[PDB]
Amino acid sequence: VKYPELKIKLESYDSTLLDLTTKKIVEVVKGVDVKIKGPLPLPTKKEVITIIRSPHVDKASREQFEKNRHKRLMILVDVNQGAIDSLKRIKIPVGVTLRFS
Amino acid sequence: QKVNSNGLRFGINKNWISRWTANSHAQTAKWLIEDEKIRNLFFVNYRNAQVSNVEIERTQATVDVFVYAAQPAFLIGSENKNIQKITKQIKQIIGRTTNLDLTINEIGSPMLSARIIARDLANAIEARVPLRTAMRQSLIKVLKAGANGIKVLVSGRLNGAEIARDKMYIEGNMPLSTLRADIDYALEKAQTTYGVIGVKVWINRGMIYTKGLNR
Amino acid sequence: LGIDIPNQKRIEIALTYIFGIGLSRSQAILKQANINPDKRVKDLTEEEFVAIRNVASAYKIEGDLRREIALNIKHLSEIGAWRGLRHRKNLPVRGQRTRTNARTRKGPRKTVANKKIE
Amino acid sequence: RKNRAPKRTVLPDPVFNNTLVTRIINVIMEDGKKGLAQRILYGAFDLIEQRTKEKPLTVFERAVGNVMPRLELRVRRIAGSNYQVPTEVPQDRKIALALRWIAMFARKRHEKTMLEKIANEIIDASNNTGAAIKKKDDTHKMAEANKAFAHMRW
Amino acid sequence: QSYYGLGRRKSSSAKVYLTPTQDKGKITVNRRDPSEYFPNKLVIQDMEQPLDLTDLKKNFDINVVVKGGGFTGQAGAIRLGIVRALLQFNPELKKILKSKKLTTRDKRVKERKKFGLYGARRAPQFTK
Amino acid sequence: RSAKKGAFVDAHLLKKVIDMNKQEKKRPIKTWSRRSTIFPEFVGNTFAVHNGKTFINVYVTDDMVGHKLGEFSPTRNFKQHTAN
Amino acid sequence: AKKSLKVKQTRIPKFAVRAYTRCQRCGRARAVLSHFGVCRLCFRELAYAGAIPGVKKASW
RNA sequence: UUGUCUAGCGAGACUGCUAAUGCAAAUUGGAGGAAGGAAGGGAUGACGUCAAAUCAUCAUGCCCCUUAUGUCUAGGGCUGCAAACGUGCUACAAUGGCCAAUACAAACAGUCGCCAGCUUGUAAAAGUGAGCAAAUCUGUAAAGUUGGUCUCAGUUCGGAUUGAGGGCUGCAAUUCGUCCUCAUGAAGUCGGAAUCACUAGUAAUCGCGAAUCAGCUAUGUCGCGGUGAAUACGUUCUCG
RNA sequence: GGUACACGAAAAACCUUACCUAGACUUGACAUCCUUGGCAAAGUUAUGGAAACAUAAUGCCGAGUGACAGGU
Ligand SMILES: [Zn+2]
Repeated sequence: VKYPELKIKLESYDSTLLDLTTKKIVEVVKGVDVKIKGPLPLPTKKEVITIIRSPHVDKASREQFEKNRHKRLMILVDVNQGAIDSLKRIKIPVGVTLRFS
Repeated sequence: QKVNSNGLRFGINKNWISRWTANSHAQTAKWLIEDEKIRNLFFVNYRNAQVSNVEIERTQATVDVFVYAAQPAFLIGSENKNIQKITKQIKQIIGRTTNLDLTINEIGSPMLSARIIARDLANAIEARVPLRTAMRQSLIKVLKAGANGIKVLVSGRLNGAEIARDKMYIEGNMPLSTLRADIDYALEKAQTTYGVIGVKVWINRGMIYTKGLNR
Repeated sequence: LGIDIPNQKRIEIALTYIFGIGLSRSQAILKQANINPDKRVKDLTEEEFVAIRNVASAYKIEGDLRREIALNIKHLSEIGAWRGLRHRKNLPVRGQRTRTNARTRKGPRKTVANKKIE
Repeated sequence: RKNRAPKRTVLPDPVFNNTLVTRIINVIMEDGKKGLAQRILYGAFDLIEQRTKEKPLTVFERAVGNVMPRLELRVRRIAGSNYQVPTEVPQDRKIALALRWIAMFARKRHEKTMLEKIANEIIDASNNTGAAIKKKDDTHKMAEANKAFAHMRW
Repeated sequence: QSYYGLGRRKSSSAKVYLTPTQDKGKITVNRRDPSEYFPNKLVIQDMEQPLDLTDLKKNFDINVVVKGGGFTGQAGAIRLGIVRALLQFNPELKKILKSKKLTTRDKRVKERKKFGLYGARRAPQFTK
Repeated sequence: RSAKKGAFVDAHLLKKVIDMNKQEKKRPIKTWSRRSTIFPEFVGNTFAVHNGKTFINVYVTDDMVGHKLGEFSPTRNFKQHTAN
Repeated sequence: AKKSLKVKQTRIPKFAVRAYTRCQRCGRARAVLSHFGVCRLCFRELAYAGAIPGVKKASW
């Protein structure tokens, strides 16, 4: 082993893409590695930005966009160093940004 | 006054055009203002390539610009003389430490993309072609390709003053009100000799039932 | 120097009626001179008044605050100073808007006719 | 125009067992705070047991019965110098207006503290004095004076 | 014999536990009394009005934990949890609980503050 | 108030005023920094402070201590309201 | 006088408080978003274009 | 005194069934049910009108300037002042003033920042110094309850104005910032013709968060939750 | 006018800033093309100045040339 508690945390601005990535990781880790509790939903940090529509005053009609940022979490009980060797080839997409322990 | 038909379905029926992230608001602004420059360079400098759109993909000092153009060879050039040139402007506008690895791929049935058709409208109008017959030829050639209804309208100086003489064209089912519609939208500025001509094209490209989410 | 301290009320705020004693230093003197709250002005032993007078004399003389305010005003006015210049015209000095507001010091109102709109 | 509007329901208070008491506590409420008006009204209740020892429910219903107005006034004009028209109003709005009069007249008096002024208001309403019965009597006296208009109206 | 439930009125959750005990029920909410937690109003009376149309605190313990909202939302959540708990204890209570409209999650919640409107409904003012 | 070396000057105006004060104390010297406060040494000279158009002279006196240099120079005129 | 404002905004300022925020593409010195370095109307046009990675329509 | 909870999927509600009346859409009633007859809300706004607004986002033809209407720099002015209007805030007091104990959110944000706890400081704050890239750590909810004082009056309401002493950012606070403490306490005891908002978790009202930004009497704006109403009989008039 | 008046502006002590006064500058603060190259670019410290700045020195950048650049 020599590396217990691989606490990988994945965060993205999309849900179905992050769900696909976590499904792929849970299926690939379902091989050599064991004792991996399932995906951990997180409160999906959210913000709203509001912008006036017209180039001129027209204040009474303004719209607003929203940059959603979904969040999940994984914990790995032990490395099983061959498992990280298999892990080296995952090539996750750019939309999901990783953060391990 | 109505909303841009692209934005309403964008992010829930259409995948984003530039997927990337960086350190929180430190230089994400820099990356956006940089890759929009690449996008503008593609849509501006090379009219002859009819680039439909560009995909920007950055992750921590790497970039890959997928392109979809009707005619790839003009971007490629003769014996690859133009690809190296265009990639060196991309480099000098992006820096030097970042790999580029551009790719160019022809787009199947390009004539169903509003971008290239609007560009053709701009080229025709700027060339003093009578606007009505150009509209009709472009409309027929687009519709014959097997698509659904079209909406092309043009404002600006229609060969003279009193611009409130604007022509609009609608030729079938194109439901803005339906979110699950798979509609395309574009816009070009046909810089005529008398001012600015804005051409707008709406393309209905079939039903998008059972999509679930973005592609 | 006992200036109109009425009865049927507590001494803590009775001390305030002289010119220059807010409630803050009123409670300060209240605690300094062992005076106990919830005791009306009436039924007050003579012993506390002398201590109150002494501690007040230790502080700034209540009638002399007007003296000092006038002294500061004339001291800043005698030198040509924009703050004094503004203070003379009975208009606020602390930078408040003068376009329409700041009428608590200029007087109630003096209306004047505007343009002949037509 | 519009159609008929359904009414939201009001639940009786299961301690004194009267929904009219609930409408009391609702109307006398300000700022949207049931607690403060609740304490005020219950202190008024305790005062009802305190002086003039009698069932608070009985004096309550007596006040309601005395303050209630028999007829209402409705405006139907033709030209300048408009003319009133007295029409019939159902009991729900009658008791609503009685409660409104009690509430408004209570906060119009001497005896600054709310407890005693509202208690005196309910006492006077039970005893038929000029506090609120005067207003009801006046509004009744304008009625049936021009009842010719009431008979032929729409 | 524990009996369960759940209430979610106005952003306020409420988990309940009910057991038929020796006493009248020994009301205990959040391990403390309702009298000092909830000010003595009709709000404390609201929880036993489900019981009034039933065996009114004959033998039914109260073990409730509360989170979220203010106190009125807490009261609604715990009331709905109680009515669900009686329904779980006895199906025969649907006809009398639903007739009085005690269940069904009134779902009256503060709306979203719409732009251009001060409190999502008030316009600033009108001027000509 | 600065609360730490409260008497504040642009720190470039010190050298010339100190020089002149030890150089027979010439009165007319052109200054633009309405930013500065006066040290106790300042008393004695005149300065052609700039308001925004031209230079107006101010004579410093020991009568006042601590007040800002530029406050002596009004910048905005009076009402001068016409009838209508 | 706009292009000179462009070049002045870029230069290193003599003072920490001298400089201010501004959109890169255009010189509108108002309503610029520090989280995107892009003007509010510029942000709207690029978001309808969709260059920003995460943009939706608010339903919230 | 645990399955709350969060976020993914699925179910659920589709006039589904029954009653009536109608050709049929459909209408109403009932049962079931969390919700029943467009469930609450948002996003979404046709052809066009007002030569509506924006050449000062941007692009933009034409015209004009060019050792200047262009470039940099210091100061000022965008904050004035006889006056009037508009939108807000505090109120004009015992439903309240003040003091002590006192518990109850949600959402959002934060490693040049949030700032825990501690020390000094009547205080603005200053210092020490963790934890926190964050459901962990931090950003004390206020209303509310209990107790007490106040006892109806230009006041123990009200806070302007003004004077002084402190604090913070910032090179720097006089035009031209802001906070704290001390000092005084304008006027106002509900307001003329006339008007505005609102059909429920709404009004009112209590607070809380964010943005631009080092600083900002933003009382503004954009958002979150706490407490928490009346009435719609009816369309004769009024507005469109 | 409704559809303007806590509006542009989601923040003017300097900048912002577009105005005024004053100081200074002119293929220019900034861009390309023509010709010619390869080491300084910024920032730092004296110096007069209020500061642009002229200085003297440390550590992609230059020099001559018109279309012109530029105009809130
Ligand atoms: Zn911009």
